[PDB]
Amino acid sequence: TSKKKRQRGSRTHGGGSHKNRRGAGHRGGRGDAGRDKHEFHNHEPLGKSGFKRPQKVQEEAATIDVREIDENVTLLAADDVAEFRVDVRDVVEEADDADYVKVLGAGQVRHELTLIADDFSEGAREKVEGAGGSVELTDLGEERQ
Amino acid sequence: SKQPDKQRKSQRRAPLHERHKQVRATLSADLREEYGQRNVRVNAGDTVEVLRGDFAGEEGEVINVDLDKAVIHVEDVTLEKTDGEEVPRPLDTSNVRVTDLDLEDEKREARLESEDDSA
Amino acid sequence: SKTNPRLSSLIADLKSAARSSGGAVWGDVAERLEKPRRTHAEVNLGRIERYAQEDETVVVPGKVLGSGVLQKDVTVAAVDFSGTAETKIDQVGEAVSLEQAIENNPEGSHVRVIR
Amino acid sequence: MQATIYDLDGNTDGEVDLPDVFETPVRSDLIGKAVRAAQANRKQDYGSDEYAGLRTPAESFGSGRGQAHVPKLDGRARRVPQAVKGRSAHPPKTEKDRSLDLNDKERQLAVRSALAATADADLVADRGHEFDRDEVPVVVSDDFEDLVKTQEVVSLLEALDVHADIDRADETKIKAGQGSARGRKYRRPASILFVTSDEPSTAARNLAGADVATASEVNTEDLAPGGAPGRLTVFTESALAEVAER
RNA sequence: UAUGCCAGCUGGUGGAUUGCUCGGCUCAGGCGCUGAUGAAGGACGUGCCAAGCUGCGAUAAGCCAUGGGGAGCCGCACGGAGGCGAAGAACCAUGGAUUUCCGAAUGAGAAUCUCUAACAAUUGCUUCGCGCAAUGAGGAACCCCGAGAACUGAAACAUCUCAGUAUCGGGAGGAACAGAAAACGCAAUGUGAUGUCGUUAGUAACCGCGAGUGAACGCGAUACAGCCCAAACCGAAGCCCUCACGGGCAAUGUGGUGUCAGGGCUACCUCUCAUCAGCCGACCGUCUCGACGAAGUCUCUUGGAACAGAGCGUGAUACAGGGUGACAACCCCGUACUCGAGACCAGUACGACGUGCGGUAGUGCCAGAGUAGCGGGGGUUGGAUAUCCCUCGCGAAUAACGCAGGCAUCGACUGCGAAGGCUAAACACAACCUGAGACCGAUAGUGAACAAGUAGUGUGAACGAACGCUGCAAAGUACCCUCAGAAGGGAGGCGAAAUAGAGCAUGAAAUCAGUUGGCGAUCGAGCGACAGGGCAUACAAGGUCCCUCGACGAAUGAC
RNA sequence: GCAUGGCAAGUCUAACCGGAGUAUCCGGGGAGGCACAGGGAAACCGACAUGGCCGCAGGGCUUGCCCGAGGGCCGCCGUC
Ligand SMILES: [Cl-]
Ligand SMILES: [Cl-]
Ligand SMILES: [Cl-]
Ligand SMILES: [Mg+2]
Ligand SMILES: [Mg+2]
Ligand SMILES: [Mg+2]
Ligand SMILES: [Mg+2]
Ligand SMILES: [Mg+2]
Ligand SMILES: [Mg+2]
Ligand SMILES: [Mg+2]
Ligand SMILES: [Mg+2]
Ligand SMILES: [Mg+2]
Ligand SMILES: [Mg+2]
Ligand SMILES: [Mg+2]
Ligand code: NA
Ligand code: NA
Ligand code: NA
Ligand code: NA
Ligand code: NA
Ligand code: NA
Ligand code: NA
Ligand code: NA
Ligand code: NA
Ligand code: NA
Ligand code: NA
Ligand code: NA
Ligand code: NA
Ligand code: NA
Ligand code: NA
Ligand code: NA
Ligand code: NA
Ligand SMILES: [Sr+2]
Ligand SMILES: [Sr+2]
Ligand SMILES: [Sr+2]
Ligand SMILES: [Sr+2]
Ligand SMILES: [Sr+2]
Ligand SMILES: [Sr+2]
Ligand SMILES: [Sr+2]
Ligand SMILES: [Sr+2]
Ligand SMILES: [Sr+2]
Ligand SMILES: [Sr+2]
Ligand SMILES: [Sr+2]
Ligand SMILES: [Sr+2]
Ligand SMILES: [Sr+2]
Ligand SMILES: [Sr+2]
Ligand SMILES: [Sr+2]
Ligand SMILES: [Sr+2]
Ligand SMILES: [Sr+2]
Ligand SMILES: [Sr+2]
Repeated sequence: TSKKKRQRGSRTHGGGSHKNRRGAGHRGGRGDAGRDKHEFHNHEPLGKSGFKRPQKVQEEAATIDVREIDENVTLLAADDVAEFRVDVRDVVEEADDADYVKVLGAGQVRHELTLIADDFSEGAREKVEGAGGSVELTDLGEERQ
Repeated sequence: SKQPDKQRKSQRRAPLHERHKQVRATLSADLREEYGQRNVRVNAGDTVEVLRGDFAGEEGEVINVDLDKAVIHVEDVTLEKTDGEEVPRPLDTSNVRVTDLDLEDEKREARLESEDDSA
Repeated sequence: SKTNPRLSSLIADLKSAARSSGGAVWGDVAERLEKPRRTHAEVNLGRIERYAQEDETVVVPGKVLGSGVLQKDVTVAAVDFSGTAETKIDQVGEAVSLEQAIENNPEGSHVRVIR
Repeated sequence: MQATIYDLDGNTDGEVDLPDVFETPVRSDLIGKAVRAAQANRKQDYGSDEYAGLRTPAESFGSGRGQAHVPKLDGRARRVPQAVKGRSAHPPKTEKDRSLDLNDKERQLAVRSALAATADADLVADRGHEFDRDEVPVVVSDDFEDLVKTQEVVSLLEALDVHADIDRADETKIKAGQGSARGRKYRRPASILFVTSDEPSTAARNLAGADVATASEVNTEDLAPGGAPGRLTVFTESALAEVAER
């Protein structure tokens, strides 16, 4: 049995005095009425802030952490096995509707890897090299200077 | 259709030429064999036997066939009014069985005997 | 008010074993499964790998998921495993149902709860 | 496991591997959900006329004549819900979404589970079906599809000690209530479900309570009418195998 | 025991309830224009008897033909009389005939009539004559172009909101509108007419930066289709009416060429299957309508009736639904299967006729002006500097030029050619047809199951109800008595039932008449709850209860 | 938010397409949404698959002592 189903006979259906549930007065005005007066509490404050650059001048990079790559080395058998050699671009999803692929350095790298991507974070290298691996910046990646 | 309201409606409001089918009665064993049909449209000439009402068992000649009310009058199947007069007690054909046909009409006989069509 | 007849039987069986054998885990696990679904365990392999030890049956009062890497040779016992989870585990160890575990160890000994 | 195959005479004629799906654990809750959804999804939207009771300029006289402030026209109360001939306060509405969603995976699991309930004789009998057989479901040679006469299917079923279920469904019930006024006067027990592979069995379909289906599209309602698992089924050699990959 | 209180009984009153459904409500599919060749609508007529409805129109519930259909028929509507039908009626489909007056209403006028040959009025053509033609008005909504609120929200209120909503003016169709880039701008080595649907997204943008308002490109789909002029170069090579003769139009340009895969011209290569025009002309599919169509009306019992129970039997590519004196696959209509016709798809697709695609070189020959663009003032929009439009003023270039890419200018780059035009399909609606339903079931559902937009109200605009059910069959009560009496009553007849006898299935409560039990003319008012006494009680559906004594014997507890 | 259920580092399809027993239903459709990294107005940069100590449930042992998921207090890392 639901709460609704138990209201018959109650008269006020949980509203308290029958004088309460009327028009918008019972809500202090309609919608966000009073967000700066009687109901200012917990409301975002008033005001403008910052700016926005045009959407067609904005770049959306596709990122991935070494942790994701590294954990799936063996499973990624469909990708080079050298002295592994993996082109991140062939690994990252949504890597099409993105302007470039960037490898981030979150996690560990328990293997020696030769990674190919448009860009890497400082920590991404330090780890990949630290595990006897190498990092190769793509032709597009040749936009750092 | 499948809806009862429409079914009864199509029956009560059917035009005259479509009411003949509302006065059809099953044929005797012989006649079914003779004309290759299970039933026919009861004519005011045929002979029929009552198989259901209070007059079940009686046989007689059909004296009248009312298409408007989809009912038939059979000789001797009557009720006695208060004044004493005798009036027919209308019968639904589905409670009757034809045991002898009146083929005085070439078309009916022709229709009955044809195979592609039934009477 | 569980809806799944199997989960319901698992719980009954989990209580039978705890009450009849020298096990406190089974009844313990039974109490947690009785709790709302949102509180049940949802564990990835990366966590089993970090706190499990061989020859010690891992007991998950929930479901096991496939993220991370498991290398230790352990017998993981859970209410259910995702397809990938049961695959990775079976490679380096073994995936088992609480129903099996309860049968091969009613006393519920040498077992570690993970969530 | 293995399932015994039968020929149109009803004699054993070899046997085949009962596919793995029939081993799927029976889940009456999932099956019930699936049936509940198919049943809801074919329901038609309805609702009272949105202007019903509103076609009137009726007005209240307010205070003054010792009368309740009820809109009136020609001395008659109207429009308001407490007024005879007034609008319906919270009536059925056409805009209401009367359908139920169901994840494809969850739905498919239900089909498999319903298929599996078909292989458990005890369940099938608990569901209500009448039969003096031990093995279930009933598997038959693909020549079953070539049958044409209903009675020829009767003979086979009697030879298979399964015709008793049709005798069960050979009783219609004239329901209580006004469903009758809307064309729902009768109802009847569900009997045997025939699952063929090329086309539904035209020869079996008219059997009392019988349902016919094709392995490629047989659904949960087919396997578990009303959501109750364990329908006495009869598959076709090929149907049995094609159903294996649902 | 008067007046009277409480409960019940018999009979009323009343029309709840239960059951029933010829009406609603909603959804889905199909279909879709009518009118001066006088529509839609209205008025008045029209029947043997005819008030209402329906039909019809002085040939008036109908006339003729072809096909279907069939032994009956003369509408709703069960009367009386009479008639029609084998000379094949009724009825149905298609086509035709008749079709009063008012009505856009059109000779003039007028509350449906009148007065003395009429496209009135506005137009095009014109034989300049109303000679040939067009327009007008209607249609449930849908659609296109204009005009355009307020209540309301912002807890007041002015910008904002409600909302380009309500409502108004004009107009088309079966669908409208849009539409082959002076596009887009995931900026690209990329997309490639237009609707619409899903999404992009409550994102960008707007905003007393408050409340609120709110796209697009793209993407996935649906459906797909692309062309014609102006000019250049030609210059009467042309068009319209008429059978013809003949007439009219047309150098202020008919016609050819041509249309950003730019074109033309001069000189060449090659070739056409592009396009445009016309001819032919479906399959399939969908919707509807129709034909055909299996198998019990066997026994016994109950009943007024078998469609019930028990027994025996049968069909099924048919066990949807309905009817029939009660629960029916097999009694009747239908239903499955198969088959036929019409409508839509569609004058579409295919096919065929003709035309002829395209390429090189040269040539500043052509290519839409109050325009592009700027400024003042307004409105509008998400459009912010960067929306769309109106208004006042100003105002260009000529492809070697010009516009666009979300502030302005200049260069570069990329895209694209405005100021001419047409265009199928995919989408909206629901009048009309058919189908459907966990919708309502006569105070419900439409206002309307019935005389329903009826009766009735208002000067008018406009407002607007209520009314369903005899029975299997009318067998709808003969005869007699009474009475002023076709009334009513009594007796009687019918039927299973008249407590089914006319708003005639059932028949609640309030309440009324009569009456039974209890109380009652010396007595006090939330009408009762719980205890206990009196009196009252056919059966059934409850069977317990009382006294002596004895056993057990909590708290408590004596003489 | 919550209860239940499927699937799970993923999850769900929308319109719509094919089939069919033709509004149900079977198959297809991942466009796109939310989740899988954050911080910053922006430019732009880009993180603990565990380093320490407590310790509940549970497990172990030779019955106070170990292991101690979750949890608790810290460290440390990304960014302004
Ligand atoms: Cl930004
Ligand atoms: Cl985890
Ligand atoms: Cl594009
Ligand atoms: Mg014949
Ligand atoms: Mg109403
Ligand atoms: Mg009822
Ligand atoms: Mg006149
Ligand atoms: Mg206000
Ligand atoms: Mg505005
Ligand atoms: Mg304010
Ligand atoms: Mg707006
Ligand atoms: Mg755009
Ligand atoms: Mg009504
Ligand atoms: Mg009555
Ligand atoms: Na209240
Ligand atoms: Na009204
Ligand atoms: Na709806
Ligand atoms: Na139409
Ligand atoms: Na009349
Ligand atoms: Na006429
Ligand atoms: Na005219
Ligand atoms: Na003239
Ligand atoms: Na206010
Ligand atoms: Na005010
Ligand atoms: Na504003
Ligand atoms: Na894209
Ligand atoms: Na009958
Ligand atoms: Na201006
Ligand atoms: Na552009
Ligand atoms: Na009524
Ligand atoms: Na996706
Ligand atoms: Sr409350
Ligand atoms: Sr109010
Ligand atoms: Sr509020
Ligand atoms: Sr303030
Ligand atoms: Sr995507
Ligand atoms: Sr009639
Ligand atoms: Sr009649
Ligand atoms: Sr006053
Ligand atoms: Sr196209
Ligand atoms: Sr031009
Ligand atoms: Sr710029
Ligand atoms: Sr009434
Ligand atoms: Sr209505
Ligand atoms: Sr007045
Ligand atoms: Sr009498
Ligand atoms: Sr004692
Ligand atoms: Sr899916
Ligand atoms: Sr921790």
